[PDB]
Amino acid sequence: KGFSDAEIRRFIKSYKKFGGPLERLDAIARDAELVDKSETDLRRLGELVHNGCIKALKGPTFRISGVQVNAKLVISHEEELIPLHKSIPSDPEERKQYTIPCHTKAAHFDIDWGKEDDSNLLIGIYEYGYGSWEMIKMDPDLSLTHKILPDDPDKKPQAKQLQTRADYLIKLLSRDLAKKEALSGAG
Amino acid sequence: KGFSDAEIRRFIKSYKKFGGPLERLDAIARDAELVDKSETDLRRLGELVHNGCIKALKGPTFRISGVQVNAKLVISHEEELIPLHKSIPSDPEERKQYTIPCHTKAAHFDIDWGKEDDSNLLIGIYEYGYGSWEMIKMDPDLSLTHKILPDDPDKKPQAKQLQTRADYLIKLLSRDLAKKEALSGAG
Repeated sequence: KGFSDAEIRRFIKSYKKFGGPLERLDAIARDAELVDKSETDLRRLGELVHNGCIKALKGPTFRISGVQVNAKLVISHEEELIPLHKSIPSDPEERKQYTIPCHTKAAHFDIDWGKEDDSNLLIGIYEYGYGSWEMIKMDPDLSLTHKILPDDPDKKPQAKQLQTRADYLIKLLSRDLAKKEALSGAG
Repeated sequence: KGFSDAEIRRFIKSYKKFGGPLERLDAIARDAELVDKSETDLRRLGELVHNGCIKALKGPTFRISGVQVNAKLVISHEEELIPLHKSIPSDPEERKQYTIPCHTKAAHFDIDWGKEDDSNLLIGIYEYGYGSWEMIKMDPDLSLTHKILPDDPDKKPQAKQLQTRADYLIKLLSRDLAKKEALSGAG
């Protein structure tokens, strides 16, 4: 493939940060510093990762050029993101307005952190990938630039607090999806 | 006097930041970058400012070497600080434990800012002078280092918010002192 082993490794690290990654190849390329690559080359590599995991899991490993891919690890990351993929709108206008529909416990960032901040953190994780805290901070529309990752390393929320909060919010989404499925009677 | 006109001017700027300044000559010297000066030289200059204001106000101006001192301006600053001078303990152990005894309205710093933060801001103003926000931030015991003057200029409280808050708290102290004088019947 028209990629180096180092480029394949960056692609796989970024692929693991999203749900439905084959529909997020430009966000993956941006995150993996592969913006220069063609849409056809990105689609080909993404489908090698997607199809490789299916073949290995129908732990198990597979190769992409000289890179060894842990199929269980990719899919464990994808499973953790299922509630986010199912909850956040794919439509951009709708996504901008997304609000978490359930009550959230206090964040304890020693700051004002409310429902809209939780909502924008989840939109940022959808847009930039799980763990892409600097990219979410740099987004000029999510209103987190002057809230997250303070310059002062003793002030919250730093990456640790964002990871804790994000994991809590994604678990809340999982519980909410199950409750809505049970209440509606629609599987 | 054993001081330059530039040194006299720094001394007067720092003198205006305290109540009972003649009892705060070391804090004045620290603030005015005059730490090198002897206690006798500092006392002599301070008494020239104190006695000069009395003579001019028994606007009116007086001279210290080649420096023109506005007596009304010095005394207006000293009057604004009367409630702070009368409320904060002069004893160091007691001062460390000082808590504002009345209810304070919300600060709107978009952070957690409570009674102890207001109290420590007032102790810092007493110790370092009105407007000495960086010195108060640098104090390792007042617990404001990671709260005030954020590195991010869009985050609060910056100097503007500290000035607004301090003026509000000193007015609250003035009202509290008058109420306690009326309630006790002791002038």
